[PDB]
Amino acid sequence: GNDLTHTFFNPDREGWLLKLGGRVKTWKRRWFILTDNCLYYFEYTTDKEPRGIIPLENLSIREVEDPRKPNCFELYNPSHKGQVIKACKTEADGRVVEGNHVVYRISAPSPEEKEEWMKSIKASISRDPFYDMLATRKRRIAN
Amino acid sequence: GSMRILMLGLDAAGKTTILYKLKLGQSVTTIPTVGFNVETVTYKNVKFNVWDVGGLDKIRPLWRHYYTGTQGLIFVVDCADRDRIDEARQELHRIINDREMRDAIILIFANKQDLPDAMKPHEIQEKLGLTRIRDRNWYVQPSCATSGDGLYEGLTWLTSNYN
Ligand SMILES: Nc1nc2c(ncn2[C@@H]2O[C@H](COP(=O)(O)OP(=O)(O)OP(=O)(O)O)[C@@H](O)[C@H]2O)c(=O)[nH]1
Ligand SMILES: O=P(O)(O)O[C@H]1[C@H](O)[C@@H](OP(=O)(O)O)[C@H](OP(=O)(O)O)[C@@H](OP(=O)(O)O)[C@H]1O
Ligand SMILES: [K+]
Ligand SMILES: [Mg+2]
Repeated sequence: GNDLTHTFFNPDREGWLLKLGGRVKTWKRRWFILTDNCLYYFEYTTDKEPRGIIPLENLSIREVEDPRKPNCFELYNPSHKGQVIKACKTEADGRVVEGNHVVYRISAPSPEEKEEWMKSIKASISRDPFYDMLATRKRRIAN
Repeated sequence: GSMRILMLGLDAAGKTTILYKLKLGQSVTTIPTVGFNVETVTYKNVKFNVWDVGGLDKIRPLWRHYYTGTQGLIFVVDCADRDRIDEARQELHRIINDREMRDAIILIFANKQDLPDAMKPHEIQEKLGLTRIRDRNWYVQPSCATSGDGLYEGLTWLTSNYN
């Protein structure tokens, strides 16, 4: 494959987390890298291409309780409840496709690492009316 | 009809403006794209799935990630930016020489034609080193993304040339 790792040099934060799927609600262990207003995740630390990319545009973070996983938080859009979060993930053949998430539920290995991740992600959110403008205009004419 | 499109180019070239002019029928005031935008646009019986990837320096090593499955490349250039045209040329050829991009037809949007002294399509053809490339299917479409001039013409070319 291609080594794309210059993209991830000197990140804001990195670490292992468990994440819940979009349509199919399965948990997966993923290596996350937060950098340049994007949250990336990988299957293995040795991967040179991301499994997923989440541009951090007008998202918020909330603590949630989960019956089976500890130290959970969610990424969500407060202004457009129920609307799909922009993201992409890689299919088996390497083709990038759009994500299906309305939220990203994530479990951290300790409450300390949860706090670190929430603080870091909040600091890295790109906030701008532009994103809300796009969502609103798109929804008005979607067919 | 269906077509997967990858839209690339230097930061500030006009990629996102073009995307939403097509998707929303209107010129919007953009901000720099930190990751990507993706939209599906129906135009004259073809659905174009368009991936607009951020063109900032730091993001470019990630462009290769988006190659797989690409059927058409749209490469957008700021025609008023003579300081960075050679940089745009270098990036374009890196893209089209990639093993995953060998079959992609190439649409160049020679964008910002509204600006004084903006490079014309014939100059862009020369400056992007397209004249040498005689074994690929490419076209330089003059455009002004903010007025919409040339955008439908570009999509028309894609439909006409995609095999
Ligand atoms: N004068 C003029 N300005 C344009 C034209 N098209 C886009 N712009 C402006 O150029 C600036 C950058 O345009 P964008 O669409 O955001 O450029 P981009 O390629 O998406 O940049 P990145 O998101 O960093 O990759 C914006 O202020 C646009 O309004 C044009 O045809 N003429
Ligand atoms: O592995 P299985 O059990 O088949 O389930 C998959 C994984 O949970 C994927 O996570 P990952 O990409 O980390 O491998 C997820 O993609 P996301 O990355 O978008 O969460 C898929 O979501 P949907 O495609 O929405 O069902 C889901 O179908
Ligand atoms: K890929
Ligand atoms: Mg953009």
